Amino acid sequence: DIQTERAYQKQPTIFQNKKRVKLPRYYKNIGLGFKTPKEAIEGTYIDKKCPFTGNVSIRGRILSGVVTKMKMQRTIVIRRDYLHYIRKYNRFEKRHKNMSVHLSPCFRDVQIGDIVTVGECRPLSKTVRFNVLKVTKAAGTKK
Amino acid sequence: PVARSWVCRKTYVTPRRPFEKSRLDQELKLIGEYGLRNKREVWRVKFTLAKIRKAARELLTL
Amino acid sequence: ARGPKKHLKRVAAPKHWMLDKLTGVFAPRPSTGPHKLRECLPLIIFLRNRLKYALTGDEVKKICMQRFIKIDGKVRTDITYPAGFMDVISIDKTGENFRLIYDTKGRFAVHRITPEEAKYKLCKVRKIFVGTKGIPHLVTHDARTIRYPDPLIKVNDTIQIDLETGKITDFIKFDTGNLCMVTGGANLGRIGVITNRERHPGSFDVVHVKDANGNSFATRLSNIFVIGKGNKPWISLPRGKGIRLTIAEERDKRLAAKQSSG
Amino acid sequence: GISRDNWHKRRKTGGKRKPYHKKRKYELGRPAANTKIGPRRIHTVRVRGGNKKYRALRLDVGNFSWGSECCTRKTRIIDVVYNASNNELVRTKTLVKNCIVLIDSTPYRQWYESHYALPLGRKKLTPEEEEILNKKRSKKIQKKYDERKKNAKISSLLEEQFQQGKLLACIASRPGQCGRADGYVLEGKELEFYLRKIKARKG
Amino acid sequence: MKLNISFPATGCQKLIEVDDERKLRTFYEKRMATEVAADALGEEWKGYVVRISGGNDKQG
RNA sequence: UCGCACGCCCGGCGGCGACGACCCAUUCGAACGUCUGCCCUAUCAACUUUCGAUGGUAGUCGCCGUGCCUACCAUGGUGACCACGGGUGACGGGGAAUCAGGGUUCGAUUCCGGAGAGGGAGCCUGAGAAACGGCUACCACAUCCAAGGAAGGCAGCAGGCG
RNA sequence: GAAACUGCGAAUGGCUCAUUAAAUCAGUUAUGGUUCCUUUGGUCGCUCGUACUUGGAUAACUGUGGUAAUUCUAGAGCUAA
RNA sequence: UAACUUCGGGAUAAGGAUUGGCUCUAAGGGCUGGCAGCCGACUUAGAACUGGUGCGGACCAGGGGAAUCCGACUGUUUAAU
Ligand SMILES: [Mg+2]
Ligand SMILES: [Mg+2]
Ligand SMILES: [Mg+2]
Ligand SMILES: [Mg+2]
Ligand SMILES: [Mg+2]
Ligand SMILES: [Mg+2]
Ligand SMILES: [Mg+2]
Ligand SMILES: [Mg+2]
Ligand SMILES: [Mg+2]
Ligand SMILES: [Mg+2]
Ligand SMILES: [Mg+2]
Ligand SMILES: [Mg+2]
Ligand SMILES: [Mg+2]
Ligand SMILES: [Mg+2]
Repeated sequence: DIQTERAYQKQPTIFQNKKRVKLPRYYKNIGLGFKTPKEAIEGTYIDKKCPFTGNVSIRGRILSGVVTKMKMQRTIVIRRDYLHYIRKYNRFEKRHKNMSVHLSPCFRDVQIGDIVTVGECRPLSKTVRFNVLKVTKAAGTKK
Repeated sequence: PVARSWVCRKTYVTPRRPFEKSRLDQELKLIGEYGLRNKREVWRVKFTLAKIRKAARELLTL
Repeated sequence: ARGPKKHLKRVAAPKHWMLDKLTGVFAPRPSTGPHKLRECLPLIIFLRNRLKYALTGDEVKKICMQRFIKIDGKVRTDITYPAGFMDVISIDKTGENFRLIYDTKGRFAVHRITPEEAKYKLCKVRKIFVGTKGIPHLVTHDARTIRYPDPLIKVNDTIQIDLETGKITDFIKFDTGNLCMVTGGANLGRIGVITNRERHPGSFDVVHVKDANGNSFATRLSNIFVIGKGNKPWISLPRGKGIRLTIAEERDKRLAAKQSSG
Repeated sequence: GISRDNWHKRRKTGGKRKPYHKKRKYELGRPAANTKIGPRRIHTVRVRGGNKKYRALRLDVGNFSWGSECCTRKTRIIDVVYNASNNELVRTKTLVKNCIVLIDSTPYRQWYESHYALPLGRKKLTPEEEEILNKKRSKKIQKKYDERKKNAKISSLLEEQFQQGKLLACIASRPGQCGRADGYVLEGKELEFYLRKIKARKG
Repeated sequence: MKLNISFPATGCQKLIEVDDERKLRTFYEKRMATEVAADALGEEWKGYVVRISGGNDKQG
């Protein structure tokens, strides 16, 4: 179920071999008024890069975006939209940057087109520097 | 890297039209009525008075 | 570059040193020490440009190498030793004592003090820290380490240190109402009573503070240095009392003092 | 020489990046240690800042901790049986972090005998062993060892490893940089995970 | 081929000029720090063993 | 380990320094990252990937984070909101000239930051160098020579040829 | 008090603009993901185990030399931290 | 992997590298009662070691390129020049 890799998968802090005659699991609140999702506490997955269950600390900037693709595994890509002012014409100009973000498997129901809040962290991979901290469903899309 | 200023500034400005009879005769009055030496002495006084006006005009709009 | 820098151009020096342009190409680079490069005042600058006891760089070297200069109770022979906020300069032979205090502008003013006031100084604490065997530590703003402090001293408090023993005599807790001096920013040198403490998790907290004339100004918490309970300073304040007078009435008192002086 | 740098490879879009400075000193790599099992040999490497790192080239002993009883003893390493990264790293007997090795039972068997006074493993009982298990023992300490009997039962999986004479351990230190082969004894769910991997690998 | 002879017990040394190949056959094809009986070095040289400590080349 | 003094007890104790040391703070930094920002070109429309391209897991190496590299996996990643490719008589910036209000052109040039020492590459010592008024090769050029060998790096200050 | 061993510095400064087009750089932030000579402040009988001071080399120096030639060096004799 | 082209070709274009022995590793399936047991058959990829650099070791087994003339091509023809 969980042990689907070559090496044993476990949280580094919990010692699961106490002598007896449910696995306790490590978790933390990341601060800044962010609520730790419930399924990160009663879940059974593990993740080095999960903010609520791994050894990543949130710092720096807190940004937001909209989900565009979810084809990589435990990482998605969001798209940031903004306007750029040009002085000569006194007009604006739509620009966009899309960025790779590590989606922890606690945010389990995530579709294309909703708004996620991402917090800067330690550089997790070549192009990933952000974790998802909360997800807000788009307009409608409840049914 | 040397220890000196290099801060300098021109004190006058030449007129745009070189050969206007009306302008030539008006600044020949001043250069003779005050015993000046060349047109550049007249020109640098028009230029300083133009700084005073330029300062006040941007102050007046304030 | 390929290593640490060792020179400092004059035009790149901190502005409050009031160095000119045509005397030289280089400015005295402060030696590494307890105070940061941009917020210190080298001993070279204090004696040659402020007090004018010397005229050149060699003359001051003779002054300080005769062991005449005693900074914070210790003899220093470094012409470029960085002296910063609240440091006590004590030239015993001439019978004169100083304390580096910002004036109402961005500058360190010469501030003669009595010998009894020169025996201590105030200092802001930066860290609370537990030592190897449960031994408490704290770190001041001028990089002093002192063990076994009062357990009631917190991270933003100020303490009074006796320069002979280096031990705490009394401390002031950081809270609204207490007097404050701004050591940095656009408002440095101003004095007022702390009014409010607005905290930003992750960012820098801002402190609102109003002076004796009712003017209100804010700044980041890292620039707040408490100097007294209520409105009574624990040090002697310089001229102007930390009240920044705007340009309008600065000339008004400048000329009115002139026509009072003739 | 060897570089750990990001400017020599492609951008996110996939475009080629042209360098603007040559290789720097701080962006250096060094050849892998490839620690084998054998008589002890460490070379020291002077690293950035003037510090030291210890290249363990051949390394035979290392202390492992029995977590269920908190018994950390110095033990000799026998064999490398599993490695999650590369099957080529177990055909050669190289010690890297988190590789499953075999360690002998003797240091831990001695401790259990003198701490619970029960025989573990042990499918003749030599005079030194029989006396520690049957020494003239006063009552005041008899009950001490008698109440220690309640938790003397160890896992079944560990038991047949004790009578075999060697345990399964997992290296936690990084022997190529620390110079040590430290680790802990496998047990519990983690033990059965690595047992079926070793078993199914053989086939 | 000059010979630089030094006797450490008395601490004295001198340079000897020798030009006879017959007298040097005892030295050739011998490494440094080897002991050679110098009996074939002349009439004054009997009972002497001299260690070779290495000299220079034709180009120095 | 070293220097000034030079005393007090009944041989033993003594003050002030100098130097050096493991560690923690500090200072000066340095190095990796975050967000936004750049000229012309479509007669450059698709580009990148088992010769890492985008992610996962375990490690190696590194002062540390990280495809930095290795093994096993997944098929990803960027683009008309101009990717990728090319050109630049392109070091970037604080700034300079011209100017009603807008703008246009310049910034090799004394301050900050980068890079480089004829072209490449590899290292020693050192806290800090991939150093060149340090070393080792190869390429080009070039100096002295007994012809065996030795030595070299002015985009430092002058100065010389072109 | 020359010389030599030892320690430190020589990674700053000075020159130039060939390379370099999200690269450099600028403003803004992070190192809770790291190194840091030196300066300043702390620590420096916390350890349960010939000291009234231990060892042998090596320069500088004396002396014998090589090479057409270098800030080239060899063999011998001493003696320090 | 080019010119050219009737867009089908040219094309094995042209031009390079590898190839032995031995010891291993991984992947690729059936039958019975996401597991377990019992059976298998040939292949492909990768690695270490190793030989006087030797390996499609005999046999088998396209020289190539740039042009001109003619006939479009496949096919047939003077059994005995
Ligand atoms: Mg406009
Ligand atoms: Mg420089
Ligand atoms: Mg250029
Ligand atoms: Mg420029
Ligand atoms: Mg360089
Ligand atoms: Mg040149
Ligand atoms: Mg170089
Ligand atoms: Mg030079
Ligand atoms: Mg240089
Ligand atoms: Mg070019
Ligand atoms: Mg052809
Ligand atoms: Mg024709
Ligand atoms: Mg035909
Ligand atoms: Mg015929």
